[PDB]
Amino acid sequence: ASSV
Amino acid sequence: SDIQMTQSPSSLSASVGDRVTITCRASQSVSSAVAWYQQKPGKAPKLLIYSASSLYSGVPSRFSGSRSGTDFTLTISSLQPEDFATYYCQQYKYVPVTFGQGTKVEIKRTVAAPSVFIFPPSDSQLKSGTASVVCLLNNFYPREAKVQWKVDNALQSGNSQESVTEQDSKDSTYSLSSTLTLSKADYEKHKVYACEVTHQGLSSPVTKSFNR
Amino acid sequence: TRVFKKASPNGKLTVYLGKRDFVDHIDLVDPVDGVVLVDPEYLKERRVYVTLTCAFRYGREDLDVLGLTFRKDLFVANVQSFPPAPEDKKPLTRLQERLIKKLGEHAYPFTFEIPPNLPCSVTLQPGPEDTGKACGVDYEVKAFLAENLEEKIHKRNSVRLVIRKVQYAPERPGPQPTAETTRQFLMSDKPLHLEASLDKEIYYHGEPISVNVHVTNNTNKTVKKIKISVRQYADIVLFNTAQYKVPVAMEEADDTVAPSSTFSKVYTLTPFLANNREKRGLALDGKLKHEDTNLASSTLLREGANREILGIIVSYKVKVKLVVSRGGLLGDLASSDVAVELPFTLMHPKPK
Amino acid sequence: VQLVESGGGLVQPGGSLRLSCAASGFNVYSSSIHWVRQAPGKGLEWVASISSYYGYTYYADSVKGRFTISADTSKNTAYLQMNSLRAEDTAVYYCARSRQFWYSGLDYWGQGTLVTVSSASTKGPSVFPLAPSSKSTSGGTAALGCLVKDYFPEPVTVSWNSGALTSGVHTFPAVLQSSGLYSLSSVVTVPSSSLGTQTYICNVNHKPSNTKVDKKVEPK
Repeated sequence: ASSV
Repeated sequence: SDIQMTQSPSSLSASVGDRVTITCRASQSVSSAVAWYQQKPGKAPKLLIYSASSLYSGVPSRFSGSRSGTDFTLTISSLQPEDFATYYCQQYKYVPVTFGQGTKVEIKRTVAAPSVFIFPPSDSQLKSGTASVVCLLNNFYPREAKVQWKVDNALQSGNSQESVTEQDSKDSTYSLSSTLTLSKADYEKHKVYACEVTHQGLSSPVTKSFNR
Repeated sequence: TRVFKKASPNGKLTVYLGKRDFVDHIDLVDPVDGVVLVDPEYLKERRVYVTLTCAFRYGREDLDVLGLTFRKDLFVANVQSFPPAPEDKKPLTRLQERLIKKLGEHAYPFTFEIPPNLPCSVTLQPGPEDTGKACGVDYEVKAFLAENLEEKIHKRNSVRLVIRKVQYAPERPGPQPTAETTRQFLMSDKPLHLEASLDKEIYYHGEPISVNVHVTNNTNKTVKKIKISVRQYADIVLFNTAQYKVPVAMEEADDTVAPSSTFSKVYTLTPFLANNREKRGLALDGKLKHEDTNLASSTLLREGANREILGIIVSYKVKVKLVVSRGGLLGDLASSDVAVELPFTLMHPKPK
Repeated sequence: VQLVESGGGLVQPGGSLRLSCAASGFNVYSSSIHWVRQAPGKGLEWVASISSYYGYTYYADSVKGRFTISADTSKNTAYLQMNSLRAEDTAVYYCARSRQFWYSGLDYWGQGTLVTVSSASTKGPSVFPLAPSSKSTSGGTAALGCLVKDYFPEPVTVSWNSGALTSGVHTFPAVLQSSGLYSLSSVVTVPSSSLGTQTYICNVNHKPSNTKVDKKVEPK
C-alpha cells in the first residue's frame, strides 16, 4: 500500500 | 472480476504543435504500474512510457506521464508528424494485464467537402450473378460522415457496408467506400438508384443519381 | 513522489517510508528516513519508539513443530521519536519535511544509519514442506509506543515493515577471470595443461556464461569427460562458521582429449532458479514476504574489510574439471583429475 | 534484435494451430515472452505469458484449458499450441518480450501473424473493374476503381501497374460480408487528359489461393  | 482500463477520450483531433492529454482511469488501485503504447495502422505497438511516469529509452523527450490516484495521463508538449496514431493505456500490477479501448489521434485540417462520385456495376459483375453499386467519397475532413442510399425515391436500409481509409501523410484527408450489395434481379427492376451524402463541408445534402 | 504506508492492527500507528530497498554502496548505505503518525486520542503511554533490526531467522532441526522460526538480532538501533529529548535535535530531510507538511505535527521523524560491513538481505530457499516465515537475513523497522524500553510491547500497539539492504553491479567491470593449471605425472615428464577463461567478469541474473577451455594433453593418459559447473558459495557466520558449495548450473560434456593432442571448446551455461527449486537452503535475494526472488546476488565486501561479517556472504565460481583415465602403474588408486576455478560477479545492474 | 512470428492461417472451428516466435538478441532466461491478441479494430488483449527463469505459465481465464504456452530455450523460440479454436480467436497474434528483472512494460513486439478461424473455406477473388463514366470526371480529374469480392482470407495486397502507380491510390480496408466472404475496394485519381491515351491496370495478388490478376479498366 502507498500514498502520494 | 478483472481490472479494466478506460481511456477517457474516444477520438482526439489536434493540429501540429498542440499539447494533447489522454486520460485513463483503472478499475481499482494498480499502484504506479502503468504503461502507454502507440500503434500505427498495419504495424505492431511501440512502448512509450512505463512505471506510470518513467520514460522508455529511445522515446522522444516530448512524451511524459503522470499519476493521480487511479487516473493516469499521457502528455506531449509539442505535437509532431511522427505522433499521429492510436494510443493504449496498460496496467501490470495484477494478472491478467489489461489494455484500454483506444484514442484516435489525427491531423487537423480545414473542413473540406467530399468529392462524391457514383459508379455503376460493371458488365463482368451482372453476368456473374450479383450487383454492387459504389458511391465514392474522396479528400475530406473530418472523417465523420453519414451517407445513405435511396433507390426509387425511398430510403433503403439493411444492406450498405462502409469502409474508411486512414488519414494521408501528405495532404491529410480521408475517403469512404459505401457499397450497396444487391441481387441481379433487383437491379433491373425499379432502376432509379442514387446515393445521398451529408457532410459539414457541404451546406446541403448533395445527391448523385445514375440511370442506365 | 510516493511513499509506502502500513498501519498497525487497530490503526493508531502508521509508518511512512520513501522506499523499501536501501542501496549499499559499500562506502555508505542509504539512510532509512521516515515518520510515524500517532493521534493524541490513542497516545496514553506518551513515549513512541522506532527500531531498525537486522536479524537472522532460522528453524531448529530438533524441534518438529513444522513452521516454527526463531530470530537472532545481529544489529539493532533505537531512536526515540517522542518526546523529543533536548539532547537530540536532527535536521529533517527533504523527504521528511514533505511528510510533516502533508500529515502534520503528529508525524514524528526517525532516521537510522546502517553502518558498513553489515550483511545484505539474503533469504535461504525453503522446501515445499515449509509453512513458516522466510529464513535468512532480513531488515525490519518496528514502531511502537511503550512507557519505557523495559516494558513488553503489545502487538496491537505496534507495526512492522520489512525493508531490504541491496547492492548492484559495479559500474567498472573487473579483470577477465582467467586461470591455468599444469599437472605432471610420475610416469614421465609430460604435462597436462588446462586453461580456462570466462567471457566477462560481471554477469547479470539469467545471462549466459561462456567458458573458453583449452587443454594441451601431452601425457600418456586420456581425458574421459569434462565437467563444467557454476557453483554458489555461501559463508554463514553467526554462531561459529558454516559454508557450502552448490552447483546451480552444470554440463558433463564427453569431449575426449587423446594423448599427445590439444583441444579447445566454448561451453555455455546459464544459472536459473527453475531447475534448482529442490535445493533447500540455497541462498536467494531478500524476500519481503514469500515472493519468488532470483538466485542470491554476490555480496560485495570492502577491500580492507573487517572480515568475520555476520549473516550470509554469497559468492560464485565456475569450476572446470577434467576426469582423467587413471590406471597404469598405480592402478585406480591415485586420482589424476585436474580442475581449476574461476570467480565472477553475479548481480543486478544499477537501476537509473 | 527481433521477434519473428510464424504459423498463421485458416483453421476450422474446433481445430488446432501452433505459433512460433524466434528471438534474437534477447537472453531467454533474462526475459519473459508474451502473446497478445487483437482483432481488426477491437483493441489489444493479453492471452498468455511464459517466465523461463522461474519456469511458470500464465493464461487469461478465457484461454485457460484451451491454449498452452511453451518454449525451447536451446532454439530461443516460444511456441503457443492453440486447441479447440473458435471464431472469437480470429485475430492478429503478436509476440512481445519483457524484462525479467524487472517487468517494465512490453518493450518489443513482432509484426504478428494473421490467424483466421471459420468454417468457410479459402476462395480466390472475383475482380470486377469500376469503369469511370461521366460521374467520375470532375474538376479536371477522373477516378479509376477495381472491386475485390468473394475471397475469404484476410491477407490481400493490391497495386496499380505492379507498384509503379502510387500517386493518389487509396486502398480501403477489407470488410466482412453477411455471407462470410470479405470484400475490398481500391481507387486511384488520374487526370482526365491522360485518360484514354494511357492504359492503367490493377494488379491484385492473393497468396493463400495463388491467383494473380491483371484486369484492365476502360471508360464506360
